[PDB]
This record gives sequence, C-alpha cells and structure tokens, in this order.
Amino acid sequence: IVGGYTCGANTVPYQVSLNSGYHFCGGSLINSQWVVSAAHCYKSGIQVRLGEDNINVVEGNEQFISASKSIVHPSYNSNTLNNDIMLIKLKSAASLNSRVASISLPTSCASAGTQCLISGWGNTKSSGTSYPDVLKCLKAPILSDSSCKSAYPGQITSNMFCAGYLEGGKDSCQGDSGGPVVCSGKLQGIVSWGSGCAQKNKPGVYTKVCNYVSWIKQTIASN
Amino acid sequence: GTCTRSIPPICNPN
Ligand SMILES: [Ca+2]
Repeated sequence: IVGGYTCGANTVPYQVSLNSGYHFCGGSLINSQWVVSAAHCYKSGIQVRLGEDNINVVEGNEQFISASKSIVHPSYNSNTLNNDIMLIKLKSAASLNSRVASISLPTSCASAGTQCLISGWGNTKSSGTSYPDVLKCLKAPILSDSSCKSAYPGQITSNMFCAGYLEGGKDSCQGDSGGPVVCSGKLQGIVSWGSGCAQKNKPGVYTKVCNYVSWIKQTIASN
Repeated sequence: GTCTRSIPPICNPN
C-alpha cells in the first residue's frame, strides 16, 4: 500500500496473508473455512495466516492454517486477468473471534464515488521497494467506468473496476494482490493489477466481486 | 508495463 496508514493491530480482522515461506499475496476471510484471493496468486503449498498484524513476529492471535483446496476460476485468463479470483478452503476451520472475522459478500455492486478500505502488506513505495512489517490501510473511491476505461483502453472487462486517485501517490502495490477492497461493509474488490503503483492517471484495477457471488456460493456449496 | 500486484509481479510488455 502506497500513501496509506498503519491500520492498527487486528482492525481489519478479515485480512489474511498468503504465505509460502514469505508473504506473497493477501486474501479475505468470508467464512470460517473459506478465503477469497486472486487467481494469479495461485500456487502449491499455500499457508493462510489469519489474525496477523506484524507478519514477521509472532505477537499473539495468529492462526496458521494450510490451504486444503485452492480453486482458481475455471475461466481465469492469465493474459487479460479476466476472472482473476480464487477460492481457498482451509484445512481446518479458523477460530472466529474479534481479531479473526469474516467479511460479508455484496448483495449488489457498488457505485462510483463510494469510499472503500483497501489493505495489505505490499510495497509502500511507488519507486523502489519497501515492505512493511505491519498491515497498511488506504481509503480510496471507486472510479467511474468511463474513467477506468479511459485510463486503461481495451483492458477493463466487465469483471474489473478501478479505484484510487488519478493524481498519484495513493494506491495498492506489489504484495497487496488478492487482498480486500471493502465498501460499506461488503467485499466488493480483489487487488489485481495496475501500471506501476500510485502513478498519475494509472489507478488500481480490482476484480469485481459482485459479479461472482453466485459462483462463490455454488463453489463453496459443492466443496 | 502493467503488472499484477503479487510478489513477484507478473508483467505485460505494455
Ligand atoms: Ca505476527
């Protein structure tokens, strides 16, 4: 997260870290046994780390649970990033508490201009790299479809939306992929891609979760 | 020049 702020320990209790001997992507807990992340975050050997603040120190309230299923959307296109969504089933259910909690799925899509919370352990610099120990947070608005498409001609599918700031300086970044965009208490976005980070006229692009609520429910119900 | 926001990034020539 570039241009954000320190969230505060466990203030984003649905935020998880995907770990393969290092943090590589975020995700969102949507019930005690299932996590939403990005399809491009798929790999073997994922350990889901819940209740985290400082990801480099065992502080208390962590739960480390192996992924037992990592389900990429069958129509994920790795070149366009269309359908960039993945469901992870935890090997055992997380223990839900004030510091480890699920986030609601949307019942309808969000509107341009609505303020959302984006969070993660990604790079905090728009030039070079600096990776934080503790979770970072950013308030950012959903942009209009025409502005999103104007920023990224020929690249925005109906399963994507833009959020952030065209003046630069505030954005998600490498390491935030798969993590949450939460608007009005609903998971509306998944950190996906962008041109650089926090660059002028290049907002973040996010998977449009409201288009996948039925697929998520049907996939969980059959697994 | 566009990249996924994973570690490591997956990037396009553009
Ligand atoms: Ca920790």
